[PDB]
Amino acid sequence: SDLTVSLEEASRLESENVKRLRQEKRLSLIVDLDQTIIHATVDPTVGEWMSDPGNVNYDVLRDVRSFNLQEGPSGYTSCYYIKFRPGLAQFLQKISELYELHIYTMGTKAYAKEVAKIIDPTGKLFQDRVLSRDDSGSLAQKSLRRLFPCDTSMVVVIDDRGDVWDWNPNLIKVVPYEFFVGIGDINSALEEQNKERVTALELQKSERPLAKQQNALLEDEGKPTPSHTLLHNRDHELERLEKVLKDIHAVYYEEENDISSRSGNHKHANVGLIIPKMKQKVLKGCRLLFSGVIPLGVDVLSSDIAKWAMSFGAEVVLDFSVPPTHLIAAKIRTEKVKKAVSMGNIKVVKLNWLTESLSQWKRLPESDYLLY
Ligand SMILES: [Mg+2]
Repeated sequence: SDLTVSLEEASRLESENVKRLRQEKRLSLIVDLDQTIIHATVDPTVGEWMSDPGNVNYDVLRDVRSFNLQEGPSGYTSCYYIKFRPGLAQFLQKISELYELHIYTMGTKAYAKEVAKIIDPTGKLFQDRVLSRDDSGSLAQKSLRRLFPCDTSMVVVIDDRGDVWDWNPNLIKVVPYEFFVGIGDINSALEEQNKERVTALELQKSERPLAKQQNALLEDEGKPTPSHTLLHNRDHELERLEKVLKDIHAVYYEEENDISSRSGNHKHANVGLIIPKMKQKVLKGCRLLFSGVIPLGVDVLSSDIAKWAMSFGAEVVLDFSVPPTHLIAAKIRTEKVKKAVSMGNIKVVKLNWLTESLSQWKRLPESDYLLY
Protein backbone atom coordinates (compact mmCIF):
# COMPACT_ATOMS: atom_id res chain seq x y z
CA SER A 1 0.00 0.00 0.00
CA ASP A 2 0.94 3.66 0.43
CA LEU A 3 3.38 2.51 3.11
CA THR A 4 5.37 -0.26 1.42
CA VAL A 5 5.91 1.99 -1.59
CA SER A 6 6.47 5.00 0.67
CA LEU A 7 9.15 3.30 2.76
CA GLU A 8 10.89 2.08 -0.39
CA GLU A 9 10.73 5.62 -1.79
CA ALA A 10 12.14 7.21 1.36
CA SER A 11 14.92 4.63 1.28
CA ARG A 12 15.75 5.43 -2.33
CA LEU A 13 15.72 9.13 -1.57
CA GLU A 14 18.09 8.64 1.35
CA SER A 15 20.63 6.80 -0.80
CA GLU A 16 20.14 9.50 -3.42
CA ASN A 17 21.33 12.19 -0.98
CA VAL A 18 24.33 10.16 0.09
CA LYS A 19 25.19 9.87 -3.60
CA ARG A 20 24.44 13.52 -4.27
CA LEU A 21 26.76 14.58 -1.45
CA ARG A 22 29.61 12.44 -2.71
CA GLN A 23 29.15 13.89 -6.19
CA GLU A 24 29.44 17.38 -4.69
CA LYS A 25 32.35 16.00 -2.66
CA ARG A 26 30.81 17.18 0.61
CA LEU A 27 29.63 15.83 3.93
CA SER A 28 26.75 16.75 6.21
CA LEU A 29 27.29 18.97 9.21
CA ILE A 30 24.77 19.12 12.04
CA VAL A 31 25.14 22.45 13.80
CA ASP A 32 23.89 23.20 17.32
CA LEU A 33 22.94 26.78 18.21
CA ASP A 34 23.23 27.63 21.91
CA GLN A 35 26.83 27.84 23.11
CA THR A 36 28.09 26.32 19.86
CA ILE A 37 27.76 29.18 17.37
CA ILE A 38 25.84 31.69 19.52
CA HIS A 39 25.08 32.60 23.10
CA ALA A 40 21.77 34.11 24.13
CA THR A 41 20.30 35.83 27.18
CA VAL A 42 17.15 37.72 28.20
CA ASP A 43 18.96 39.60 30.96
CA PRO A 44 17.81 43.19 30.17
CA THR A 45 21.22 44.39 31.38
CA VAL A 46 22.46 43.79 27.82
CA GLY A 47 20.05 46.30 26.31
CA GLU A 48 21.09 48.88 28.89
CA TRP A 49 24.81 48.43 28.23
CA MET A 50 24.21 48.50 24.48
CA SER A 51 22.58 51.92 24.79
CA ASP A 52 25.58 53.44 26.57
CA PRO A 53 28.73 53.99 24.42
CA GLY A 54 30.62 54.89 27.58
CA ASN A 55 29.95 51.56 29.27
CA VAL A 56 32.91 49.21 29.75
CA ASN A 57 30.97 46.40 28.03
CA TYR A 58 29.69 48.52 25.14
CA ASP A 59 32.40 47.71 22.60
CA VAL A 60 32.01 43.92 22.77
CA LEU A 61 28.26 44.29 22.48
CA ARG A 62 28.28 46.22 19.20
CA ASP A 63 27.59 43.11 17.10
CA VAL A 64 24.86 41.80 19.39
CA ARG A 65 21.44 41.38 17.84
CA SER A 66 18.08 40.97 19.51
CA PHE A 67 14.51 39.96 18.75
CA ASN A 68 11.21 39.37 20.50
CA LEU A 69 9.38 36.09 20.98
CA GLN A 70 5.98 35.25 22.44
CA GLU A 71 5.12 31.58 22.77
CA GLY A 72 2.65 28.80 23.52
CA PRO A 73 0.98 29.25 26.96
CA SER A 74 -0.36 32.77 27.49
CA GLY A 75 1.74 34.83 25.07
CA TYR A 76 4.81 35.08 27.30
CA THR A 77 7.07 37.54 25.48
CA SER A 78 10.83 37.95 25.82
CA CYS A 79 13.53 40.09 24.25
CA TYR A 80 16.44 37.83 23.32
CA TYR A 81 19.99 39.13 23.06
CA ILE A 82 22.14 37.14 20.69
CA LYS A 83 25.92 37.14 20.53
CA PHE A 84 27.36 35.36 17.48
CA ARG A 85 30.60 33.49 18.08
CA PRO A 86 33.64 35.36 16.63
CA GLY A 87 34.18 34.61 12.94
CA LEU A 88 30.81 32.91 12.49
CA ALA A 89 30.01 34.48 9.09
CA GLN A 90 33.30 33.34 7.59
CA PHE A 91 33.10 29.93 9.27
CA LEU A 92 29.67 29.23 7.77
CA GLN A 93 30.75 30.67 4.42
CA LYS A 94 33.89 28.56 4.24
CA ILE A 95 32.51 25.39 5.84
CA SER A 96 29.56 25.38 3.40
CA GLU A 97 32.06 24.50 0.69
CA LEU A 98 32.74 21.13 2.31
CA TYR A 99 29.54 20.44 4.24
CA GLU A 100 25.81 20.75 3.70
CA LEU A 101 24.55 22.54 6.82
CA HIS A 102 21.71 21.56 9.17
CA ILE A 103 20.63 23.23 12.40
CA TYR A 104 19.59 21.04 15.33
CA THR A 105 18.68 22.92 18.50
CA MET A 106 16.80 22.17 21.72
CA GLY A 107 15.37 25.66 21.45
CA THR A 108 11.87 26.23 20.05
CA LYS A 109 11.19 26.42 16.31
CA ALA A 110 10.28 30.11 16.58
CA TYR A 111 13.60 30.70 18.33
CA ALA A 112 15.49 28.75 15.68
CA LYS A 113 13.82 30.69 12.84
CA GLU A 114 14.74 34.08 14.28
CA VAL A 115 18.35 32.96 14.73
CA ALA A 116 18.37 31.48 11.22
CA LYS A 117 16.97 34.75 9.85
CA ILE A 118 20.02 36.61 11.17
CA ILE A 119 22.83 34.16 10.40
CA ASP A 120 21.31 32.95 7.12
CA PRO A 121 19.45 35.97 5.61
CA THR A 122 19.48 34.58 2.06
CA GLY A 123 18.46 31.16 3.36
CA LYS A 124 21.16 29.57 1.22
CA LEU A 125 23.28 28.20 4.08
CA PHE A 126 20.62 26.13 5.86
CA GLN A 127 17.52 26.49 3.70
CA ASP A 128 14.83 24.66 5.64
CA ARG A 129 17.26 22.19 7.26
CA VAL A 130 16.39 23.33 10.78
CA LEU A 131 15.37 21.06 13.66
CA SER A 132 14.03 22.41 16.93
CA ARG A 133 12.51 20.83 20.02
CA ASP A 134 9.11 21.24 18.33
CA ASP A 135 9.88 18.63 15.67
CA SER A 136 13.05 16.76 16.65
CA GLY A 137 11.08 14.16 18.60
CA SER A 138 12.81 14.52 21.97
CA LEU A 139 13.17 17.08 24.74
CA ALA A 140 16.27 15.49 26.23
CA GLN A 141 18.35 14.08 23.38
CA LYS A 142 19.35 14.50 19.77
CA SER A 143 19.62 11.69 17.24
CA LEU A 144 21.39 11.37 13.93
CA ARG A 145 18.56 9.00 12.98
CA ARG A 146 16.09 11.88 13.03
CA LEU A 147 17.90 13.14 9.92
CA PHE A 148 19.76 10.10 8.55
CA PRO A 149 17.94 6.95 9.75
CA CYS A 150 19.84 4.58 7.47
CA ASP A 151 23.27 6.03 6.78
CA THR A 152 25.25 8.25 9.15
CA SER A 153 28.63 7.60 7.53
CA MET A 154 28.76 11.15 6.13
CA VAL A 155 27.37 13.18 9.02
CA VAL A 156 29.53 15.17 11.44
CA VAL A 157 28.09 16.94 14.45
CA ILE A 158 29.34 20.04 16.23
CA ASP A 159 27.76 20.68 19.63
CA ASP A 160 29.00 22.00 22.99
CA ARG A 161 27.26 19.13 24.78
CA GLY A 162 28.17 15.48 24.37
CA ASP A 163 25.46 14.19 26.69
CA VAL A 164 22.56 15.08 24.38
CA TRP A 165 24.32 13.00 21.71
CA ASP A 166 25.30 10.10 23.97
CA TRP A 167 28.88 10.96 23.07
CA ASN A 168 28.17 9.71 19.56
CA PRO A 169 31.34 8.92 17.55
CA ASN A 170 30.29 11.41 14.85
CA LEU A 171 30.38 14.23 17.40
CA ILE A 172 32.97 16.99 17.51
CA LYS A 173 32.36 18.43 20.98
CA VAL A 174 33.06 22.16 20.96
CA VAL A 175 34.18 24.42 23.77
CA PRO A 176 30.94 25.93 25.16
CA TYR A 177 30.63 29.53 24.05
CA GLU A 178 29.92 31.52 27.20
CA PHE A 179 30.04 35.15 26.13
CA PHE A 180 27.38 36.34 28.56
CA VAL A 181 29.35 35.28 31.65
CA GLY A 182 27.38 33.39 34.29
CA ILE A 183 24.61 32.71 31.79
CA GLY A 184 24.42 29.10 30.68
CA ASP A 185 21.94 27.60 28.26
CA ILE A 186 18.58 29.36 28.44
CA ASN A 187 17.10 26.27 26.74
CA SER A 188 17.48 23.51 29.34
CA ALA A 189 6.79 16.56 29.92
CA LEU A 190 6.44 19.39 27.40
CA GLU A 191 4.33 21.73 29.54
CA GLU A 192 6.41 20.65 32.53
CA GLN A 193 9.59 21.77 30.75
CA ASN A 194 8.01 25.00 29.51
CA LYS A 195 7.23 25.87 33.11
CA GLU A 196 10.75 25.64 34.52
CA ARG A 197 11.95 27.30 31.31
CA VAL A 198 9.69 30.34 31.65
CA THR A 199 10.90 30.36 35.24
CA ALA A 200 14.58 30.49 34.27
CA LEU A 201 13.84 33.27 31.77
CA GLU A 202 12.01 35.29 34.42
CA LEU A 203 14.70 34.69 37.03
CA GLN A 204 17.20 36.05 34.51
CA LYS A 205 15.13 39.13 33.65
CA SER A 206 14.51 40.00 37.31
CA GLU A 207 17.79 38.99 38.96
CA ARG A 208 19.97 40.55 36.26
CA PRO A 209 22.90 38.16 36.77
CA LEU A 210 25.02 40.18 34.35
CA ALA A 211 24.60 43.40 36.34
CA LYS A 212 25.23 41.45 39.54
CA GLN A 213 28.56 40.05 38.38
CA GLN A 214 29.70 43.28 36.76
CA ASN A 215 28.89 45.16 39.98
CA ALA A 216 30.84 42.60 42.01
CA LEU A 217 33.86 42.97 39.71
CA LEU A 218 33.78 46.75 40.05
CA GLU A 219 33.25 46.64 43.81
CA ASP A 220 36.83 45.40 44.10
CA GLU A 221 39.04 48.50 44.01
CA GLY A 222 41.71 47.94 41.38
CA LYS A 223 43.46 49.60 38.44
CA PRO A 224 43.38 47.07 35.53
CA THR A 225 40.04 48.02 33.93
CA PRO A 226 40.07 44.98 31.56
CA SER A 227 40.03 42.53 34.47
CA HIS A 228 37.14 44.57 35.91
CA THR A 229 35.06 44.41 32.72
CA LEU A 230 32.67 41.46 32.64
CA LEU A 231 32.29 40.79 28.92
CA HIS A 232 35.20 39.96 26.61
CA ASN A 233 35.70 38.81 23.02
CA ARG A 234 38.46 36.25 23.51
CA ASP A 235 37.23 33.27 21.52
CA HIS A 236 38.36 31.94 18.15
CA GLU A 237 37.16 28.35 18.58
CA LEU A 238 35.56 28.50 15.15
CA GLU A 239 38.92 28.87 13.41
CA ARG A 240 40.06 25.72 15.21
CA LEU A 241 36.82 23.91 14.43
CA GLU A 242 37.24 24.85 10.77
CA LYS A 243 40.62 23.13 10.71
CA VAL A 244 39.34 19.92 12.30
CA LEU A 245 36.36 19.94 9.94
CA LYS A 246 38.58 20.48 6.87
CA ASP A 247 40.74 17.53 7.98
CA ILE A 248 37.83 15.17 8.46
CA HIS A 249 36.52 16.03 5.01
CA ALA A 250 39.98 15.59 3.47
CA VAL A 251 40.52 12.24 5.21
CA TYR A 252 37.07 11.05 4.22
CA TYR A 253 37.45 11.79 0.52
CA GLU A 254 40.99 10.45 0.57
CA GLU A 255 39.76 7.08 1.83
CA GLU A 256 36.60 7.43 -0.23
CA ASN A 257 38.34 8.25 -3.51
CA ASP A 258 40.79 5.42 -2.83
CA ILE A 259 38.00 2.89 -2.42
CA SER A 260 38.87 1.86 -5.97
CA SER A 261 37.58 -1.72 -5.89
CA ARG A 262 34.01 -1.48 -7.16
CA SER A 263 32.76 1.81 -5.72
CA GLY A 264 29.08 1.04 -6.22
CA ASN A 265 27.18 0.32 -3.02
CA HIS A 266 30.15 -1.77 -1.91
CA LYS A 267 32.20 0.09 0.70
CA HIS A 268 32.87 3.74 1.48
CA ALA A 269 34.61 5.93 4.03
CA ASN A 270 32.93 6.51 7.38
CA VAL A 271 33.24 9.69 9.42
CA GLY A 272 32.03 7.57 12.33
CA LEU A 273 35.29 5.64 12.07
CA ILE A 274 37.54 8.48 10.95
CA ILE A 275 36.76 10.83 13.85
CA PRO A 276 37.44 8.31 16.65
CA LYS A 277 40.75 7.49 14.95
CA MET A 278 41.76 11.15 15.10
CA LYS A 279 40.78 11.53 18.78
CA GLN A 280 42.15 8.23 20.06
CA LYS A 281 45.70 9.55 19.72
CA VAL A 282 45.25 12.50 22.09
CA LEU A 283 45.19 10.69 25.44
CA LYS A 284 46.36 7.25 24.35
CA GLY A 285 48.44 5.80 27.17
CA CYS A 286 46.62 7.59 29.97
CA ARG A 287 44.88 5.57 32.68
CA LEU A 288 42.60 7.88 34.62
CA LEU A 289 41.25 7.53 38.15
CA PHE A 290 38.81 10.10 39.49
CA SER A 291 38.55 11.50 42.99
CA GLY A 292 35.91 13.99 44.05
CA VAL A 293 34.81 14.55 40.46
CA ILE A 294 32.02 12.05 39.79
CA PRO A 295 29.13 12.03 42.31
CA LEU A 296 28.71 8.70 44.11
CA GLY A 297 25.12 8.73 42.88
CA VAL A 298 26.41 8.71 39.30
CA ASP A 299 28.17 5.78 37.63
CA VAL A 300 31.84 6.46 36.85
CA LEU A 301 32.36 4.62 33.55
CA SER A 302 29.10 6.01 32.17
CA SER A 303 29.65 9.55 33.43
CA ASP A 304 30.04 12.29 30.84
CA ILE A 305 33.59 13.17 31.85
CA ALA A 306 34.65 9.52 31.59
CA LYS A 307 33.05 9.00 28.17
CA TRP A 308 34.51 12.28 26.96
CA ALA A 309 38.01 11.22 28.06
CA MET A 310 37.61 7.74 26.55
CA SER A 311 36.56 9.19 23.20
CA PHE A 312 40.07 10.60 23.20
CA GLY A 313 41.84 7.33 23.87
CA ALA A 314 42.15 7.47 27.64
CA GLU A 315 41.42 4.49 29.86
CA VAL A 316 39.32 4.99 32.99
CA VAL A 317 39.93 2.71 35.98
CA LEU A 318 38.01 2.57 39.26
CA ASP A 319 40.76 1.61 41.70
CA PHE A 320 44.52 1.27 42.00
CA SER A 321 44.52 -2.44 41.09
CA VAL A 322 45.99 -1.31 37.78
CA PRO A 323 48.00 1.81 38.69
CA PRO A 324 46.57 4.83 36.84
CA THR A 325 48.90 7.33 35.20
CA HIS A 326 46.75 10.19 36.45
CA LEU A 327 44.47 10.84 39.35
CA ILE A 328 41.93 13.51 38.43
CA ALA A 329 41.19 15.20 41.76
CA ALA A 330 38.84 17.94 42.91
CA LYS A 331 41.09 19.87 45.34
CA ILE A 332 40.35 17.58 48.30
CA ARG A 333 42.86 15.50 50.25
CA THR A 334 40.95 12.23 49.89
CA GLU A 335 42.27 8.72 50.55
CA LYS A 336 42.73 8.29 46.81
CA VAL A 337 44.94 11.37 46.66
CA LYS A 338 46.95 10.26 49.68
CA LYS A 339 47.27 6.82 48.12
CA ALA A 340 48.43 8.10 44.73
CA VAL A 341 50.85 10.54 46.37
CA SER A 342 52.44 7.73 48.35
CA MET A 343 53.01 5.85 45.10
CA GLY A 344 54.99 8.76 43.65
CA ASN A 345 54.50 7.63 40.04
CA ILE A 346 50.95 8.92 39.70
CA LYS A 347 50.26 12.46 38.50
CA VAL A 348 47.70 14.10 40.77
CA VAL A 349 46.13 16.86 38.69
CA LYS A 350 43.11 19.14 38.82
CA LEU A 351 40.11 18.40 36.61
CA ASN A 352 41.20 21.32 34.42
CA TRP A 353 44.16 19.35 33.14
CA LEU A 354 41.76 16.88 31.56
CA THR A 355 39.09 19.28 30.35
CA GLU A 356 41.63 21.67 28.87
CA SER A 357 43.56 18.81 27.29
CA LEU A 358 40.37 17.38 25.78
CA SER A 359 39.32 20.85 24.61
CA GLN A 360 42.66 21.48 22.92
CA TRP A 361 42.87 17.98 21.47
CA LYS A 362 46.30 17.86 23.06
CA ARG A 363 47.64 16.12 26.17
CA LEU A 364 48.87 19.14 28.15
CA PRO A 365 51.87 19.26 30.57
CA GLU A 366 50.63 18.12 33.99
CA SER A 367 52.99 20.59 35.64
CA ASP A 368 50.53 23.51 35.44
CA TYR A 369 47.69 21.52 36.99
CA LEU A 370 49.73 19.42 39.38
CA LEU A 371 48.67 19.13 43.02
CA TYR A 372 51.22 16.43 43.90
MG1 LIG B 1 24.35 23.77 23.00
